[PDB]
Amino acid sequence: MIEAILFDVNGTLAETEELHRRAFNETFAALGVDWFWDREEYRELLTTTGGKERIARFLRHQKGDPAPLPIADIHRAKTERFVALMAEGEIALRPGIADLIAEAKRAGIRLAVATTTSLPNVEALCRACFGHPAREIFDVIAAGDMVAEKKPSPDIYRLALRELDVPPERAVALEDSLNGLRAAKGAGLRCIVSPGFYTRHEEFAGADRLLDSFAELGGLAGLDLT
Ligand SMILES: O=C(COP(=O)(O)O)[C@@H](O)[C@H](O)COP(=O)(O)O
Ligand SMILES: [Mg+2]
Repeated sequence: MIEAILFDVNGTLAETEELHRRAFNETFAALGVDWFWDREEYRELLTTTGGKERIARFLRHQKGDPAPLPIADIHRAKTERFVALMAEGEIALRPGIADLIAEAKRAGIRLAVATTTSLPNVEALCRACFGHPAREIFDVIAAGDMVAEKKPSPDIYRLALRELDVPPERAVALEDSLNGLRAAKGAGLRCIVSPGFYTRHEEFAGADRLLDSFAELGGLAGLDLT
């Protein structure tokens, strides 16, 4: 029925994108460039997953300061800032997530992360939100540049499934975004979508369930869809 649950990270485990946006903007300020992404701009840029990819897209169009460093270096600084901001301890898990995970663990169900985000962010979020290193919560962590093409490419889900050794028909993905749903479906997975601030405007055609809150699953029971 379900032998594994695969979780997206940003927008799914926790509402994190405003902290990402802060970490980007503060990094840009610290580099002495005039770049600044407000919510309207960030909503658009969020359709490109991966922070390096997002910076690259922004730089193709923007008419402010030229990049002073390679994008990888800008993004590495932004990651360090995000890890630091996460440690402060303001971020909570989305409703239903903590209970679902604890319930899955009691039931012996294997858990993965499949995310476009940088690996240190996963670690930082798990310390802050669960109080544990990521590998104590998730049996498999597929993140960041572990694949060459990010969501909507299914590669990150295919990596996670290969490491889980669970066929997709015995697993399910939880996502918040359209590119996430596309990726999970591309790996042959049932996908439960609950959007947030930045993704509620999207069309979720093909989602197995579209929910206002992951608490609406009622835990493990709600996962085993047709
Ligand atoms: O598109 C993304 C969504 O992550 P998820 O797949 O977990 O929803 C990421 O790029 C984050 O916006 C920022 O994280 P990085 O800057 O580390 O890429
Ligand atoms: Mg997400």
